[PDB]
Amino acid sequence: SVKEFLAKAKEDFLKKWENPAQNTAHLDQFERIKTLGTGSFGRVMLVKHMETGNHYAMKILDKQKVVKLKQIEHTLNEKRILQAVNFPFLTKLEFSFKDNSNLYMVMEYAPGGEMFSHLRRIGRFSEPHARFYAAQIVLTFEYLHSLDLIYRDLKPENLMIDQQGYIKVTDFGFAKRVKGRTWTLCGTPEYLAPEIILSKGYNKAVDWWALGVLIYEMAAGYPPFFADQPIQIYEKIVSGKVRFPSHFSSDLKDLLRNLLQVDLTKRFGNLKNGVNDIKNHKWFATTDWIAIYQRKVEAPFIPKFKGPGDTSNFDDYEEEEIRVSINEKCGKEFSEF
Amino acid sequence: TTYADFIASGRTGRRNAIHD
Ligand SMILES: Clc1ccc(C2(c3ccc(-c4cn[nH]c4)cc3)CCNCC2)cc1
Repeated sequence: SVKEFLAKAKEDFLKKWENPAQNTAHLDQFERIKTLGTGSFGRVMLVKHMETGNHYAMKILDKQKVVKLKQIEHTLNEKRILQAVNFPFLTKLEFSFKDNSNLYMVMEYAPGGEMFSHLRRIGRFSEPHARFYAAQIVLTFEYLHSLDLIYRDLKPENLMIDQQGYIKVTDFGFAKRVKGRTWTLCGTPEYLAPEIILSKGYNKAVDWWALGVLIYEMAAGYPPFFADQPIQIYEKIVSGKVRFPSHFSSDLKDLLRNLLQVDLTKRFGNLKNGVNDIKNHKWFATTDWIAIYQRKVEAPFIPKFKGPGDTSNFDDYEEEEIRVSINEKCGKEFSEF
Repeated sequence: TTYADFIASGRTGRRNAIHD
């Protein structure tokens, strides 16, 4: 029963939600190895934990930059939520801490790299390939939404492939716990639902829209709405017109028509039967949802690895100092972190 | 082709999040 697992899952989440773990490690417990990517106010590095020899992904945020970009509440959201959740297809926090200048979030390291890198290289996925990944996103969103969490940044850039070829959703900078509607203009242009673009209050339905964009991009090799500038893209999103490649199966087209539905009363995930509309759709008929959660299904692509701490599935970025001021920055703003 | 238009576009790389 999906109902029973989710009931326990919520009991587990609330306890950590109301009493967040805090200051569970320190910088010099970690050997910094390599940068796996960059963000506006920080970055993510491969590091090794000296005590265990375990490798981890460490998100390093510059407190001053966080404040400048008005991402204080959002970053508190990220840490508070990540420390509380636990699901196979999410990178949850193993440790978090802060020092004078930076915030730090340590999560399980995914050696396979981003879906983005592989999708772009190979061009496009087969429908079974794309269905294997979609199922894991369907289940994660089921989990998150039951906890009153909206994710708000689904894209291949945020999906890491693990050693078994399964996905981990990562980067929760825009994730929020909200009952009812919210108004923040956030996310990535290609993946924004029309509600967001038209400055309406919206809810978790925007995640199901973004699932529709992902599945399309995975199966097509490009997104359903693209252009050179964001404003050309929003023009296309609101218009309510998507063209599917001729190789798209009839079942896939029908699924996507129902995910990429501007009409909220008609959009799958947002209806009275919730996620089952998606789960019991014909395109997923072959999917064994339990086997997928248990990781019993054979992944259509297993990443190349040569020992632990291997980074050949990630791009090269310029390595930069982590400087720790002798003076505490932004102590009040990040007191609860 | 749509593929060719995509590949020729300025948005085949890592896409950044928006804000206000
Ligand atoms: Cl600040 C920041 C945010 C996100 C990343 C990315 C990232 C890379 C790796 C991991 C990671 C987590 N666990 N294993 C790898 C998370 C996020 C995801 C978005 N594309 C660039 C890389 C890097 C830096």
